Amino acid sequence: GRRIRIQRKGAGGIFKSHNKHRKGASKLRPLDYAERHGYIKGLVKDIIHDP
Amino acid sequence: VNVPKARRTFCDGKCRKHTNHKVTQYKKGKESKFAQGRRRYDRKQSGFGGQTKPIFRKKAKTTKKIVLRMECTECKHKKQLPIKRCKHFELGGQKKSRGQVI
Amino acid sequence: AKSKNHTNHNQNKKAHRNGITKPKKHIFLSMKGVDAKFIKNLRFSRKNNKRQ
Amino acid sequence: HPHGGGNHQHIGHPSTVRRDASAGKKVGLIAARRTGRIRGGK
RNA sequence: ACGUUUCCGACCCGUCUUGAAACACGGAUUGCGGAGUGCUUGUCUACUGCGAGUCAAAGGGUGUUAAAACCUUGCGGCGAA
RNA sequence: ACCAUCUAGUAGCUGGUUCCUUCCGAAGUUUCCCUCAGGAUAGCUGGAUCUCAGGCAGUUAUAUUCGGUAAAGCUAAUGAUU
RNA sequence: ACUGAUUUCUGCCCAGUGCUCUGAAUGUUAAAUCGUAGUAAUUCGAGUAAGCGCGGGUAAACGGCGGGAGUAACUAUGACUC
RNA sequence: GACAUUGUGAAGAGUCAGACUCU
RNA sequence: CUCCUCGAAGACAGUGUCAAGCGGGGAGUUUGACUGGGGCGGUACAUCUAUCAAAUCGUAACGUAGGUGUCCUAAGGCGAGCUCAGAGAGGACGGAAACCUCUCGUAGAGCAAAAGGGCAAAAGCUUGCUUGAUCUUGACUUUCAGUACGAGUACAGACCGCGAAAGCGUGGCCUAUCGAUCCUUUUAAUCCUGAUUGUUUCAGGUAAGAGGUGUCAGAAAAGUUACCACAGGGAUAACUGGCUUGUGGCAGCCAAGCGUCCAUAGCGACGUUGCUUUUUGAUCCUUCGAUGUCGGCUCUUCCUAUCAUUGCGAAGCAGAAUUCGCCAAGCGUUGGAUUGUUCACCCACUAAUAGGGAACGUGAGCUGGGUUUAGACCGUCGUGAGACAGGUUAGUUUUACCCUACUG
RNA sequence: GCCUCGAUAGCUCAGUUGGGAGAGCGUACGACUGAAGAUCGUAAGGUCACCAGUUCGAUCCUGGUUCGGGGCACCA
RNA sequence: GCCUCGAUAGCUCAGUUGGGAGAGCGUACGACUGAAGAUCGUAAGGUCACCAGUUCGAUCCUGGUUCGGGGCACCA
RNA sequence: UUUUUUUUUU
Ligand SMILES: C[C@@H]1C[C@@H]([C@H](O)CC2CC(=O)NC(=O)C2)C(=O)[C@@H](C)C1
Repeated sequence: GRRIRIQRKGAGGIFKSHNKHRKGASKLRPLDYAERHGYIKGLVKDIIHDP
Repeated sequence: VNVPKARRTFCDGKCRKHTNHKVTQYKKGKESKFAQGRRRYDRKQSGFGGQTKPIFRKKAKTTKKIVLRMECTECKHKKQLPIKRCKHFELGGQKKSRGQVI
Repeated sequence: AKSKNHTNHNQNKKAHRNGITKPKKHIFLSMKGVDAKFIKNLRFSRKNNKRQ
Repeated sequence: HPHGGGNHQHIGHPSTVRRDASAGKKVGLIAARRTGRIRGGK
C-alpha cells in the first residue's frame, strides 16, 4: 500500500506550523543573579493576542 | 505384531552357521553436527536468503517398517531385518492361547 | 476439453506394414537360463573329450 | 489505511494496537489499557 | 499466343482445422526490402592424407606480389589398457 | 507518472516462413511427466547402404490343441418366480 | 480512532480474537558465562533476559446476543409449567 | 540479554585462598 | 581565594557488534490435476476382484457392485491324527436352543480381510516340534518402452527346521496390501582415504537396511479482484442457428365408466400410437483479430392447431344463448390501472377480444425502464481484501456519401 | 440436486470396545396434612427408527432403507 | 396451470396387507350434594368428502369430481 | 431456616 496520513506528517511540509503572525515564544526570564538572590521588577507594557 | 526376544538364525560373522541371537528394536541414532551434510546445510542456511532447502509437509504414512537388530551370542555380530509395516509392535509379549474363555 | 480418448484403431495396420517378424532360429541354441548344475557338468564334459 | 475497504464500512480488526506496532500500522487506540465509556472515576 | 465467338468444365487465395467457397481470420493496388543464421561443443555419414600412429599449439627461423607461402617440436591433444 | 538503458526481456501461445521437376511417403496410438493447447518414449516414415542367393507369408491343407460368447438349460447346482 | 446537528436513549456477553496490568512465577526459553570428561577438537550438565504460558481488566475494542413439549369451564391462543 | 565504551569509593551477601562475584 | 560557565542525570543511559522475541508496516513468491465449460461435489490420481468384453490375450467413459494403506511368533514351516455346515433319532434337571450317543451328510462349512478361483486321510480342525519371515548371486514372469520399483516363479551355493522317510520350507492357499536421487542414521571389514612422516580421535568412502515423498516414476506453498492486465481459445460456457424432444404444447386408437336409462350427443379411465418446435432441458457442430445481449414503441408479411364473420353438418339442437365438427386465414381481433416486465390480474367496451412465426422479426429504427463495468447503501456470509439469478440509487447508445433491395 | 448431522421411557436429554439401557419431569402406591400443593419413602416404565452383516455376544461396529434438521446452489 | 398433501361423530384428531371405524371435547341420563359446580359411570356420538374400478374381501390401493393447505413457474 | 391455597348459595 501507500503511506498513510500519519506517516506523511513527519516530513514537515504542508504540515509545518503556521507561524507567520505569531508574537513570540512564551518563556520566563533566563535564570540569573537577580532572580537567584533577590527580585527584579518589570512593567507589564502590553497584553496581546497570539494567533 | 508379536516377535520373540530370541531367535536361532544364520550368522554372517565368523560363525557362518545358525546361532542364537538376542533381538531388540533398532532406533535411529542422534544426528551429528559434524556430518558433511549438516556442515553444508548449516553453511548454506547462514546468511541472507531464507530457507534454502525444501521442508516436507505432506506426510501420508501412519506406520514404519520396524527394524529388528539381532546380536549373535557367540561373536556379537549384529544383523538388521526389517519387518512389514505394523501399527502396534511388541517384543517378547505374551504368546497367544487356544481354547480359553474370554 | 476431454483428452483421454484411448483407442486401438490403426494399430494392426501399423504392425503389419513392415510385417510381423517371427523369432530367429538360433534362439534355441543358446544355453542361457539353464540349470547351473547341468551347465557345470557340461563344462566338465566338454573340457575333457579327447579330440583324436 | 488499515481500516479501509470492504463492502461495508467496518474496521474488521480490533482497533486497539500494541505500542510497538510499525509506523504504518499504529492507528486507532494505541496501547489502550481499556476501552468503552468510563463508568466511575478515572 | 492475355482479341472476339461458340460447346463442355469452372466457388477465393493463404491458414488453423475432423471438416473452409464459407455468415472463420489476413488480404484495396503496385514497386523495393523481408525470415533456419553465426559460433562453441557433440554425434553419425560422405570425401581426402597418413596410419600404431596422427595433428601438432604457443613460439622460433625465414619471406617485400611480407597478415600469404615455406621450414621447424625429448615435451602437448586424441589413440595405443 | 514520464525518459533512457538492462532489452532483440521470456512465451508449451497467435501470425508468417520466398525456385522447378523426380522418387518414397505418415500420425493422431503405447508408457512416464504439476501432464491434459507441451515434451521425452515406442510405433508409423525417408535416406545410406552392407551381407548374401530359400526360407519366408494379414492365404490355404494336414495334425494337435485353447476358449465359455451366440444358441441351449433351469422336469441339472445358485438366484429369482406363477 | 470511531460515531456524526438538536431531542430521547444507548440493554446483556470478557468464553473467542485483540489490547492492556502485575509479577513471587525452575513451566518453556538464544547468545554469552560457569562446571564435568578428555591430550585437544569436542561431549555432557547448570544457568539462562524479554517474550510465550499461567492470573486480572476492558465491548462508545473486533464482535456476538437459542431450541423442544404441555397447559385456562365452547373453540382458539397460551399468562403458566417441564 | 551479552561484550566494549566503563572510571573512583563504601556497605551487605556469596565464593575461594589477598583476590573475584554479585546486590 | 578557588583553571566546574550555570544546572540535571551519570558510569546508568546513549553508541558499536552478536543473540532471541515481535514484526502484512514492507519485499519476493505460491495458491495441483481430472472434469460432458469452470466452480462446488467426487477421486474414476498408486491400486485389487466380478462385469462391461462381443468363447485366445487386449480393449474406454465422473460405466456397474465392491476392496486396498492393514492383520498375523502364528494366521509362517513341517509331522501326525481327525472331518466340516446341516439333518434325523435318542439321553436327569435340559426347554427352540448348554452337554453326551448313534446314523446320514460332495463340502451346501472353514481357510484375517473385498470378490473370484482352489482345497476333504486337506489348503479346514486338534496337536508336537520349530524359525526357510535366515545368508548370496544370477535367470525369468507380471506392468512394459519389453525401463525402474513392487510382487511373484523356477533353480544354484550355504546354514538350518519338521519328518522314520520320500519329501516339504526363502513368509501368509492364489490374485491388492506400497517408494527414487540428495541428506541423516544403523550394521558390516581385525577394509580404503585424509596426498610433509606417523599414532589416536574425527571426517569421508565401498556393501546392505531404515527415516518419505498417498498428486503414490517422488516441487517446499493461502486468498481476492466489479479497478484489473497480457498471450490465446469457438479445443471451452453465456444470446441466435443446428440435431434431439425427455419436459412443454397439440392430435389419434380400444372402450371400463360418466352422461336419469344409453360406452361413442358431449366426454372418456386403465393402456397405447403419433405430431410440433411458440417452453425448458440435453449436446457443443458454427461464431471469442466481437453476429450489439430483455422488453416496449413503430411497420410489414406469413402460418394456421378458427375467437368473430361467410356457407354448412351434429346435438342430451323447441329460441338470446351454448357445445361438437367440416370447407375455410379473405377480413378483424381494442381503451386502460399495477409491474422493466414476456406473462399475470382486474376495470370497460366489443362481432370477437384466437394462438403463433419471420436471427426468442425489428437498437447505423427509437427508448434505456431492466439486465450488464467503474460511485454508494442495506441484510446475510467472510478474520480480511471481498462475495451474493438478494434488495436499492445514479450511470456516454458512435458511422451510411458505398453495393443491393425498396420508394419515387 | 450435492455435502453432512441426528433418531433412546409419555416429554426433554445421557450412555458404553460390543457384555449396563440410564437422568429429570411425567405416571402408580404409601406416608405427613382437615384436604390439595410442597415434603418424605417406594415402584413401573424405551421403536435403543427399520433391516442385513462382522466377529463368542452389536442401541453402540459396518452397509443400506425411513423420518427430521442444517449448509451450498455462483458467472453470464 | 404443474409437483403435490389431506378430507373420519355437532368440533378436533387416531386407525388399518384391505379382514374392527376408535379417543377426546360436546350431548342425554345416573351416582354425589341441603341444592348446585366440579368428579365419576353409562348412553354415546359416523353416508369413513363423493363417484368408478381392482380384489374372496376396501375407510386404506388405482383413476376421476368437489373442497381446501404447502411449494414450483420468461428474460437479458 | 422453610410454612402456598381452601368452588356458588344457604
Ligand atoms: C527420506 C525422507 C526424505 C529426506 C529429504 O527431505 C529428501 C530430500 C530430497 C532431495 O533430493 N532434496 C531435498 O532437499 C530433500 C528427509 O530428510 C526426510 C523428509 C525423509
